[PDB]
Amino acid sequence: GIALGMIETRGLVPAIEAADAMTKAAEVRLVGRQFVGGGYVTVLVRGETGAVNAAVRAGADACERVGDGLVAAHIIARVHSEVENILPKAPQ
Amino acid sequence: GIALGMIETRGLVPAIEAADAMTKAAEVRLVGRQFVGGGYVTVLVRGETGAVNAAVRAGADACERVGDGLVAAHIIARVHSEVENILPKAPQ
Amino acid sequence: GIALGMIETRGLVPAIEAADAMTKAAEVRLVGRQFVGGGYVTVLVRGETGAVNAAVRAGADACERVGDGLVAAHIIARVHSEVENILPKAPQ
Amino acid sequence: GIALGMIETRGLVPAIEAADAMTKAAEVRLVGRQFVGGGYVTVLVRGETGAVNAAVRAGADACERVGDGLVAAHIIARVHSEVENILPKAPQ
Amino acid sequence: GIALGMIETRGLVPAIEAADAMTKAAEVRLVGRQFVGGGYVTVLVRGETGAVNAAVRAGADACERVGDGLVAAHIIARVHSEVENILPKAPQ
Amino acid sequence: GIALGMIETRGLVPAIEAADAMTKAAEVRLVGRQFVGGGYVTVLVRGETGAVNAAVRAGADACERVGDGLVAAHIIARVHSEVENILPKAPQ
Amino acid sequence: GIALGMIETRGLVPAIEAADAMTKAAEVRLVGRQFVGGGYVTVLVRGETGAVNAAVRAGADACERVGDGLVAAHIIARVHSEVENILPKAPQ
Amino acid sequence: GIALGMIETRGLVPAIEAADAMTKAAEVRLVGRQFVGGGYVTVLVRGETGAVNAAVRAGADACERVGDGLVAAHIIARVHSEVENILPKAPQ
Amino acid sequence: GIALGMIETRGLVPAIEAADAMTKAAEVRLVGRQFVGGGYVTVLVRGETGAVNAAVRAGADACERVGDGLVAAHIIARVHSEVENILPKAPQ
Amino acid sequence: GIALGMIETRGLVPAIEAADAMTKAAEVRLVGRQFVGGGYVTVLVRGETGAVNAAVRAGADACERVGDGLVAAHIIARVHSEVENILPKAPQ
Amino acid sequence: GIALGMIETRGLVPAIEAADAMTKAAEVRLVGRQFVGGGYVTVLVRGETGAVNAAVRAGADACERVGDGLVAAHIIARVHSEVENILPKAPQ
Amino acid sequence: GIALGMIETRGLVPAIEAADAMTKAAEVRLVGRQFVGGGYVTVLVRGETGAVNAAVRAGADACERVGDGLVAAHIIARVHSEVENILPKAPQ
Amino acid sequence: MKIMQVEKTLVSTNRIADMGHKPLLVVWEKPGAPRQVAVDAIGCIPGDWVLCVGSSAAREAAGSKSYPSDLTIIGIIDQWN
Amino acid sequence: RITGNDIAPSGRITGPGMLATGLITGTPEFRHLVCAPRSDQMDRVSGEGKERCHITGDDWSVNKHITGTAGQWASGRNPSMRGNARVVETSAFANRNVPKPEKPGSKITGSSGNDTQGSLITYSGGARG
Amino acid sequence: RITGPGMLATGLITGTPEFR
Repeated sequence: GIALGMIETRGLVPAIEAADAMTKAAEVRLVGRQFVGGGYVTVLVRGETGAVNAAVRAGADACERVGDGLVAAHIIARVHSEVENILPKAPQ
Repeated sequence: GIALGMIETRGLVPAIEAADAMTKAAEVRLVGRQFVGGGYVTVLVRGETGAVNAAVRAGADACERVGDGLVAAHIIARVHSEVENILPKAPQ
Repeated sequence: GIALGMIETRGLVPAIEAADAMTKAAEVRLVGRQFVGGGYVTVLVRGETGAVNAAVRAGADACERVGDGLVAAHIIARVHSEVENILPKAPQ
Repeated sequence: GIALGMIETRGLVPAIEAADAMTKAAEVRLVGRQFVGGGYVTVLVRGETGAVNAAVRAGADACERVGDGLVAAHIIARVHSEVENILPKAPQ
Repeated sequence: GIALGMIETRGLVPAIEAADAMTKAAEVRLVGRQFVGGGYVTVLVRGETGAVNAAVRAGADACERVGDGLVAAHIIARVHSEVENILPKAPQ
Repeated sequence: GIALGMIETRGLVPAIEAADAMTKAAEVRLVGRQFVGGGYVTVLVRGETGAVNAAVRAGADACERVGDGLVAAHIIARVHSEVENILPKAPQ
Repeated sequence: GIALGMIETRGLVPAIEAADAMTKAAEVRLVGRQFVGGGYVTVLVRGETGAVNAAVRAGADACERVGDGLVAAHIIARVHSEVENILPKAPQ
Repeated sequence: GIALGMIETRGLVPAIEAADAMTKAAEVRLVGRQFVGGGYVTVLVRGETGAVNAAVRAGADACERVGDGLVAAHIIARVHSEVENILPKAPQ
Repeated sequence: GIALGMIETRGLVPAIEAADAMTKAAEVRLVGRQFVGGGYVTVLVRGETGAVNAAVRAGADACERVGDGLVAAHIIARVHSEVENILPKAPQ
Repeated sequence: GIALGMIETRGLVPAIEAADAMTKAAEVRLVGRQFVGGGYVTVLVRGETGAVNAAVRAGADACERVGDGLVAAHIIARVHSEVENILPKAPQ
Repeated sequence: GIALGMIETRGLVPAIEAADAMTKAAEVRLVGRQFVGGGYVTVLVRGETGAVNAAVRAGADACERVGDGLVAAHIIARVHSEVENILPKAPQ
Repeated sequence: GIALGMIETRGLVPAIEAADAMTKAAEVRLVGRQFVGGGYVTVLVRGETGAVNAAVRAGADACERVGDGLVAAHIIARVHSEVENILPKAPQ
Repeated sequence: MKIMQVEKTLVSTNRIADMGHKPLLVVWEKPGAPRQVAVDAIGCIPGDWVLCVGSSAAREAAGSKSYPSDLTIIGIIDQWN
Repeated sequence: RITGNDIAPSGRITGPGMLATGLITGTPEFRHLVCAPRSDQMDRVSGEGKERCHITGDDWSVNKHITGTAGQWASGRNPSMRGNARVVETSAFANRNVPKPEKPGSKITGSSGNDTQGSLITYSGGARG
Repeated sequence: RITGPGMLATGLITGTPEFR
């Protein structure tokens, strides 16, 4: 899909809860989990616009109080083709 | 079992204490320890939902006062297949 | 374009909004995203001085309320040859 | 499309207007109409996430003023393999 | 013969009066009488749009006073192929 | 005879009394008894117009105070061939 | 005996208490139990008029405080032949 | 056994709680579960008079606070031979 | 596992939402959905006691405010063999 | 019968008084006498539930003032199949 | 099932009640009843962690007021292989 | 290891907690469990001095509040060759 | 009033709104006679002899004194021809 | 009072145990209009984007926490300056209440279909027709 | 009242409460 969902969290227990509630909710594919350093983990899902909005609204409510917490929940429905270069395609 | 229990702690000594506590307390398998960054270390232990609750409660109490302490104790009774790729399969 | 616009942000969710906001706002090319470490992620764009300026203002405004925020927004109208070697270049 | 849209109504006239508006608004296949009992009739549609969001909204607006009315309008973006067996496959 | 008229009523006695007023009023074919449950009985008719309008308008006035009265009188002039599948084809 | 006399009641005890009164009061055939749901039970009679008028009148006064009472008492002297199909042709 | 005694109740537990109380109270035969829907259950007994009068009075007093209670108690000493076709001949 | 124990409950979830408690408390046999309609479900158990007094008490307490609750609880130490024909012999 | 979990709801939409949340949250198999009548639908899951405790907690919270809501949520960790004949083994 | 009666007493003298009173006062069979250690004896009986209740009530009355006394008098109307392994089948 | 639940009580009347309650409450297997001496009887029941938490709580509530009462009620979710040599395999 | 770690406990349940805590906390080997009589149950371990010390402290703390409690917790760093005859060589 | 037999129903979607929702029926004194339309107060099946009232009486028989009707089917004749 | 390993629900540990406390029964602890009035609402996006109906479940709505495609993100991108108020409009609708001279009156006699209650027909010169 | 073996040991017996 073209939409991007991002759930930054302070810790990987909050990020794992977020990825579980984002994937389970809608047909969004978990394209990456990034250790941004400093303790910030960003779980990135890519799917159709509605699926990403439904998924990112579930992940956020789920990880809001897991561990340290949620830092950011952001949706970008189409992303400049140049930004697609700096976005993960499959999770490590 | 397919349930997931994760304990996040600030430091590796608290996390090793938590992992030993969890595996000894109930029938769970240590599947990995991840260095998140910023001094966060997450110990992941799979197993049956009831077994994974006992382990995460036993391991949460063990690391509560070891070192910097406990950031998160969390249980996910079923894990979506998408989040399996991000989770560590065996401990390294 | 030789002007460089750079937006440092605390996290990658704040940085993908700004890379997306800078690229959409003006004729700048996203040369790279660099993880400084400590939670710092820097998105660097390259364009004519007038285009880098609109893009940096747009990126600075967008990411300021996404996640932890904006650390620095800066424009260098002419970048010296020696600094080009320390600057990300390819749209990798 | 795997999403489920469901409109529960009091009566069958509201349900058939709900099912017409839902099928009329988007490319969603009407998979069932269920006489729940108590005078409740749940018409179930299935389609791509966005189609089911556009469909359910049209059906809810269409049936609220038809007959006794609407009890519920719900979307499930991905339904578990288990809930497929309690879901009608093609309508009766 | 592609238009649908429906008159839901609380009880069979108002609905039989509605179906008698509808079939006599215009050239429509009572395609079904459906016990929805909870005491709702829906007489559905299928004929050209003017005929269906006359039948449902006359049937609605006829059943308003009989018994517990009318719940709904509806005309769906064009019926989506999908909604046709949840519709009675002959009265039984 | 072609006339129909339908007495709906909230229960089977009122309907059996209504049927007894209708059949005894005039020469009508108890073509059917139907359980609509919600407690509604309609006893339908068929005979010549005068016979049906007398029968429905007797049934109504008879069942008004029997049990939860009368919902409707209706006479249609000539029922359409089309509504003949939704009417029971023999009691069970 | 050709009289009909009928006790409608709101539930089968009130109706079975009424059936037991009726057969034991007087010389009456339990011809049927019918689920009318809406929670209504009718127990039809048949014997001599005085027997039925005594049974219906005994079954009413017995079932009034069992569960939701009694809706109707009714006796029909002679039943028109037509009403016999809607009456239950044997309890099963 | 000769005794009957009937726990009528509003909803099936309270009825399965009542059934589990009775059959566990004393030596009784679930002989039927009846959907009386209108949300009424009656669980009938046949056993020895002492066994059916102990099962009904257990079931009534258990199902009281489960779901909508308990409509009635009743023991008929012996049922007239005629009420045996309206009684369920084995559960469906 | 032989544990039972049962979420009764007013309508099919609340129950289908409850079955999605129950199945996704924990390792439970959906053994049946039963229309109890009177507007009530039961959704029954069977799993190990910890998985069924987690499933009925997830379903109850998700369907509480979907449609008319949740009548009951109940766990029976072991069911008497007798109650197994009144439980649905596989769903439709 | 499957019901179990158990009278525990301090000493075998109270136990034999109670054992004789239980088997002389009801149709129960002495299935065993177990020395529990510590100056406790248990006399276990088995019969229909009313018989066991009368037997245990009679024995508890007989031994309350015989010797050291009665510690417990308990009735378990149906014992689980697993408890039947730890229960004596015949005395000596 | 490798979790161990164990209820010590003063007497075999308090212990048999506890064994019955524990085994009835969850899928646990009574592995032994031991006469510890001094009038103490330990009923040990194996099973999955969730089932042993249900069963031990049921046993404790059940035997608390039977006879002398409950000495202890303990759960061990996993037991070292060494301690498995001092634990009963099946009841003797 | 010739050190011995003895934890005497009132009851077997305080003694099985002690054995579990002891064997889990050190390289000790449960050598036996004794029912001393009167209630006392002595769990004995054999290991090195530091291992035995760690195991006994853990066991005492663990079983102190389980049931009646801990009678004694003793460590004998080297046991005389004569005492070996009175010590269990393997758990029987 | 005139004894007339219903032949067929009549539908006019573009009808004055003052004719309400009342049904219209093509009555005739005998077959092959001038066809007329009557607002059906008493529901009537095609082929049945009916009785129809004309000026003023029809307006009140089918709704109110203002109802636009100069012919209304006042009843169905129990036995005719 | 039950010693040993605890599987009882807590707030320090997070996950499925916390959900639905006080709704569920059978637990070891227990045992031992959809659409807002149409007149009141004025949806931002009409049609299939209408948010008037409370559509429960996994819908495409975004809550407080979500930041993204709309709002400051779409409105900030391009600079803009609004410099004037709406100026009076010249349209048929606006001219509905234009000051008009007094209606022509008809003093003609003799049958001429001289209706005075209808719409203002005019004849050459502005007379009443 | 109803005399019999059920009358005996009113407050001592525990377990299997019967119908009120």
